[PDB]
Amino acid sequence: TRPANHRQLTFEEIAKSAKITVNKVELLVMKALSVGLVRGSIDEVDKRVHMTWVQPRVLDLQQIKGMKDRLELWCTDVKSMELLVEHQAQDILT
Amino acid sequence: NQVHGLKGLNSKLLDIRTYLEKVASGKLPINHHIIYQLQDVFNLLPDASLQEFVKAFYLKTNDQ
Amino acid sequence: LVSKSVFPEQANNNEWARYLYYTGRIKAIQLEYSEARRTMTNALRKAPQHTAVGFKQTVHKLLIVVELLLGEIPDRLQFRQPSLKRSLMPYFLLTQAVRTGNLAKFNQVLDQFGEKFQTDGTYTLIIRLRHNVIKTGVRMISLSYSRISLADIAQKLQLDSPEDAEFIVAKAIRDGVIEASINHEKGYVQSKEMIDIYSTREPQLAFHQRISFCLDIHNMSVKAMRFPPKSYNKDLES
Amino acid sequence: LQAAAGMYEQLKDEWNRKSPNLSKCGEELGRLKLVLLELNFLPTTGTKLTKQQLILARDILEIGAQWSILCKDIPSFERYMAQLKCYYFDYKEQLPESAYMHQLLGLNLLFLLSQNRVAEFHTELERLPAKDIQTNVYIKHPVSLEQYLMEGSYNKVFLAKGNIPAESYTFFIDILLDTIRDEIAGCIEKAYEKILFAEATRILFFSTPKKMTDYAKKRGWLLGPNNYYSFASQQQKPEDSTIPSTELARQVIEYARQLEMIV
Repeated sequence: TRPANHRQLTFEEIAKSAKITVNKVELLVMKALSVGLVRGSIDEVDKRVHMTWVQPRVLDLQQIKGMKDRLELWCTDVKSMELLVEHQAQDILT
Repeated sequence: NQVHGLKGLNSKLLDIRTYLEKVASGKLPINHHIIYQLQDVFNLLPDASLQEFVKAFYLKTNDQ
Repeated sequence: LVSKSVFPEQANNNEWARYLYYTGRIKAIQLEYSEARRTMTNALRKAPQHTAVGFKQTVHKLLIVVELLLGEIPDRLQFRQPSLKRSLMPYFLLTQAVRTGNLAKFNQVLDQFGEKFQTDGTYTLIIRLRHNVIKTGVRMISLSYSRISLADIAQKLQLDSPEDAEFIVAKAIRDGVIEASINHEKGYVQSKEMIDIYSTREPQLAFHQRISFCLDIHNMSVKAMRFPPKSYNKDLES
Repeated sequence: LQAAAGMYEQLKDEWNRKSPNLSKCGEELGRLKLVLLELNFLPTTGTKLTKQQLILARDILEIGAQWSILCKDIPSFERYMAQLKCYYFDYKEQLPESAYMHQLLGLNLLFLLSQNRVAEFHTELERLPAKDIQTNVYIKHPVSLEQYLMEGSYNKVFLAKGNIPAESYTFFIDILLDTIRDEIAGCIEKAYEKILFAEATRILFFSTPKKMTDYAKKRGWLLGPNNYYSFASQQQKPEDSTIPSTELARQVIEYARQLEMIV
């Protein structure tokens, strides 16, 4: 949902939310990866769990909104970038 | 092919967004597969690194 | 006049060498040793063979001085090899004075040989070289071994004080020559240096400029090459 | 009064080193102009014949120059000073005369330096030599300073003690001094973290901790009564750590496009 630009999450966020101790969250996060809700690696010393991938989920209220936002960012970049690619290398461009 | 590629991506990319709108309002039936696949595209993202070229091409040419 | 001009490449090889020598000479006085060295090194190389020889020796006198001004200590063989070795002998001595960092040899040489230097035209640059004698020594030592006490640099060069050294570092740092900083937390000079540039994007840039620079020349290489045989084929021959 | 050589030079002498005045030696300097138009219609061609006219030319502009320096106005001085120089160069120092030229000459050297017009400074250095024709007392101040300043012995300068001997030089010496103090002041920030107040007065060319507090504050260190060198210093030391990645790569696409086109 929330990050287009990043995909890493801190533990501390879970911890406060749950109101469950820090020691448990590291262990809970490990179960999360094993089920396959998320795939990635956990780096303890940076205090992040980095998601390489997120499981598909059936239509949710938060979800549909994020997808649109990311498609918009994507359209805009592709048009800007198209001008750069076309602008340079004139002699092969035909 | 690379110049065209960017243009191709744009033509395809618009459709994906209108489809998402239709489901939201202007009611259209959801094909579940499509929604499942969409979310996958955004998650793989990393940032860029290196790649560069040497002074060597010039040396040969100067020899001639 | 130098600033305004870039200098195009259609004009013969002898004339280019004259353009570079003159340019190099003037700029260095200001303390623009950096641009001037490039021109002078190109100048020597641009000149002709045996006919050139009289201009070449004057250019060879100026050349050691401009490369010395940068913070480099030129090669000793170079002075030796042209067979103007004798005339080159004070220029080599100036290079040695810069190596040790001692004022006393540098100052006495400048005066004795001053009659010979004035003749070449080099003398104006030679006064600016006094700064370099101490400057080259401190950059050499700091580069090699990063953290050294302020007291240690003072003895080596024969400077007045640990302050006297700190002030050399202060003028330099902004320009970037010595490239170190003074930490008066205990009194040492600490070098900026670190290493592991290949886990950072920064090398792609280094290479990128080198290729861009090469590139404009490559289009030029193909183009120029064909022109002279074609002129000769167009010319009528027996 | 009315002045022009061969019949006047009253005002040069009356201006300073007799009594202070410029209320006759620069207030009446508007009618001197009218003879100047004649005089200046002749060093189009710079020859030895022109000499006679040339010394009269210089004379108003030496008194002109002198009123400007005392008055503490740098721009007026600059217009007056500039004329005298071209009027020396007519076989390169044809006129190196008068001791009411002497002061101007030294002043001109330090003046160029305060602006940090490095090119002009060298141009004058070479043009001028009358530093032993009119002999090293006040003219000595820029000369000492060039040797020291090039060597990088800031301690040796003889510009933070060239305030005390002055003809009316003290003003020029002060603006040039302020330039010297700044150059060092910014650098030191990068140099090291929170260092003593006393250490930060010593090699900051300051006279007291009070002068240092106000001067440091504008620069961006010692905003409070505690050093703040530390912000600046830390940024410089690691050069090999910085990856915003895409931002730093600086458009790989452009370089590639330049490269591909030829083949």
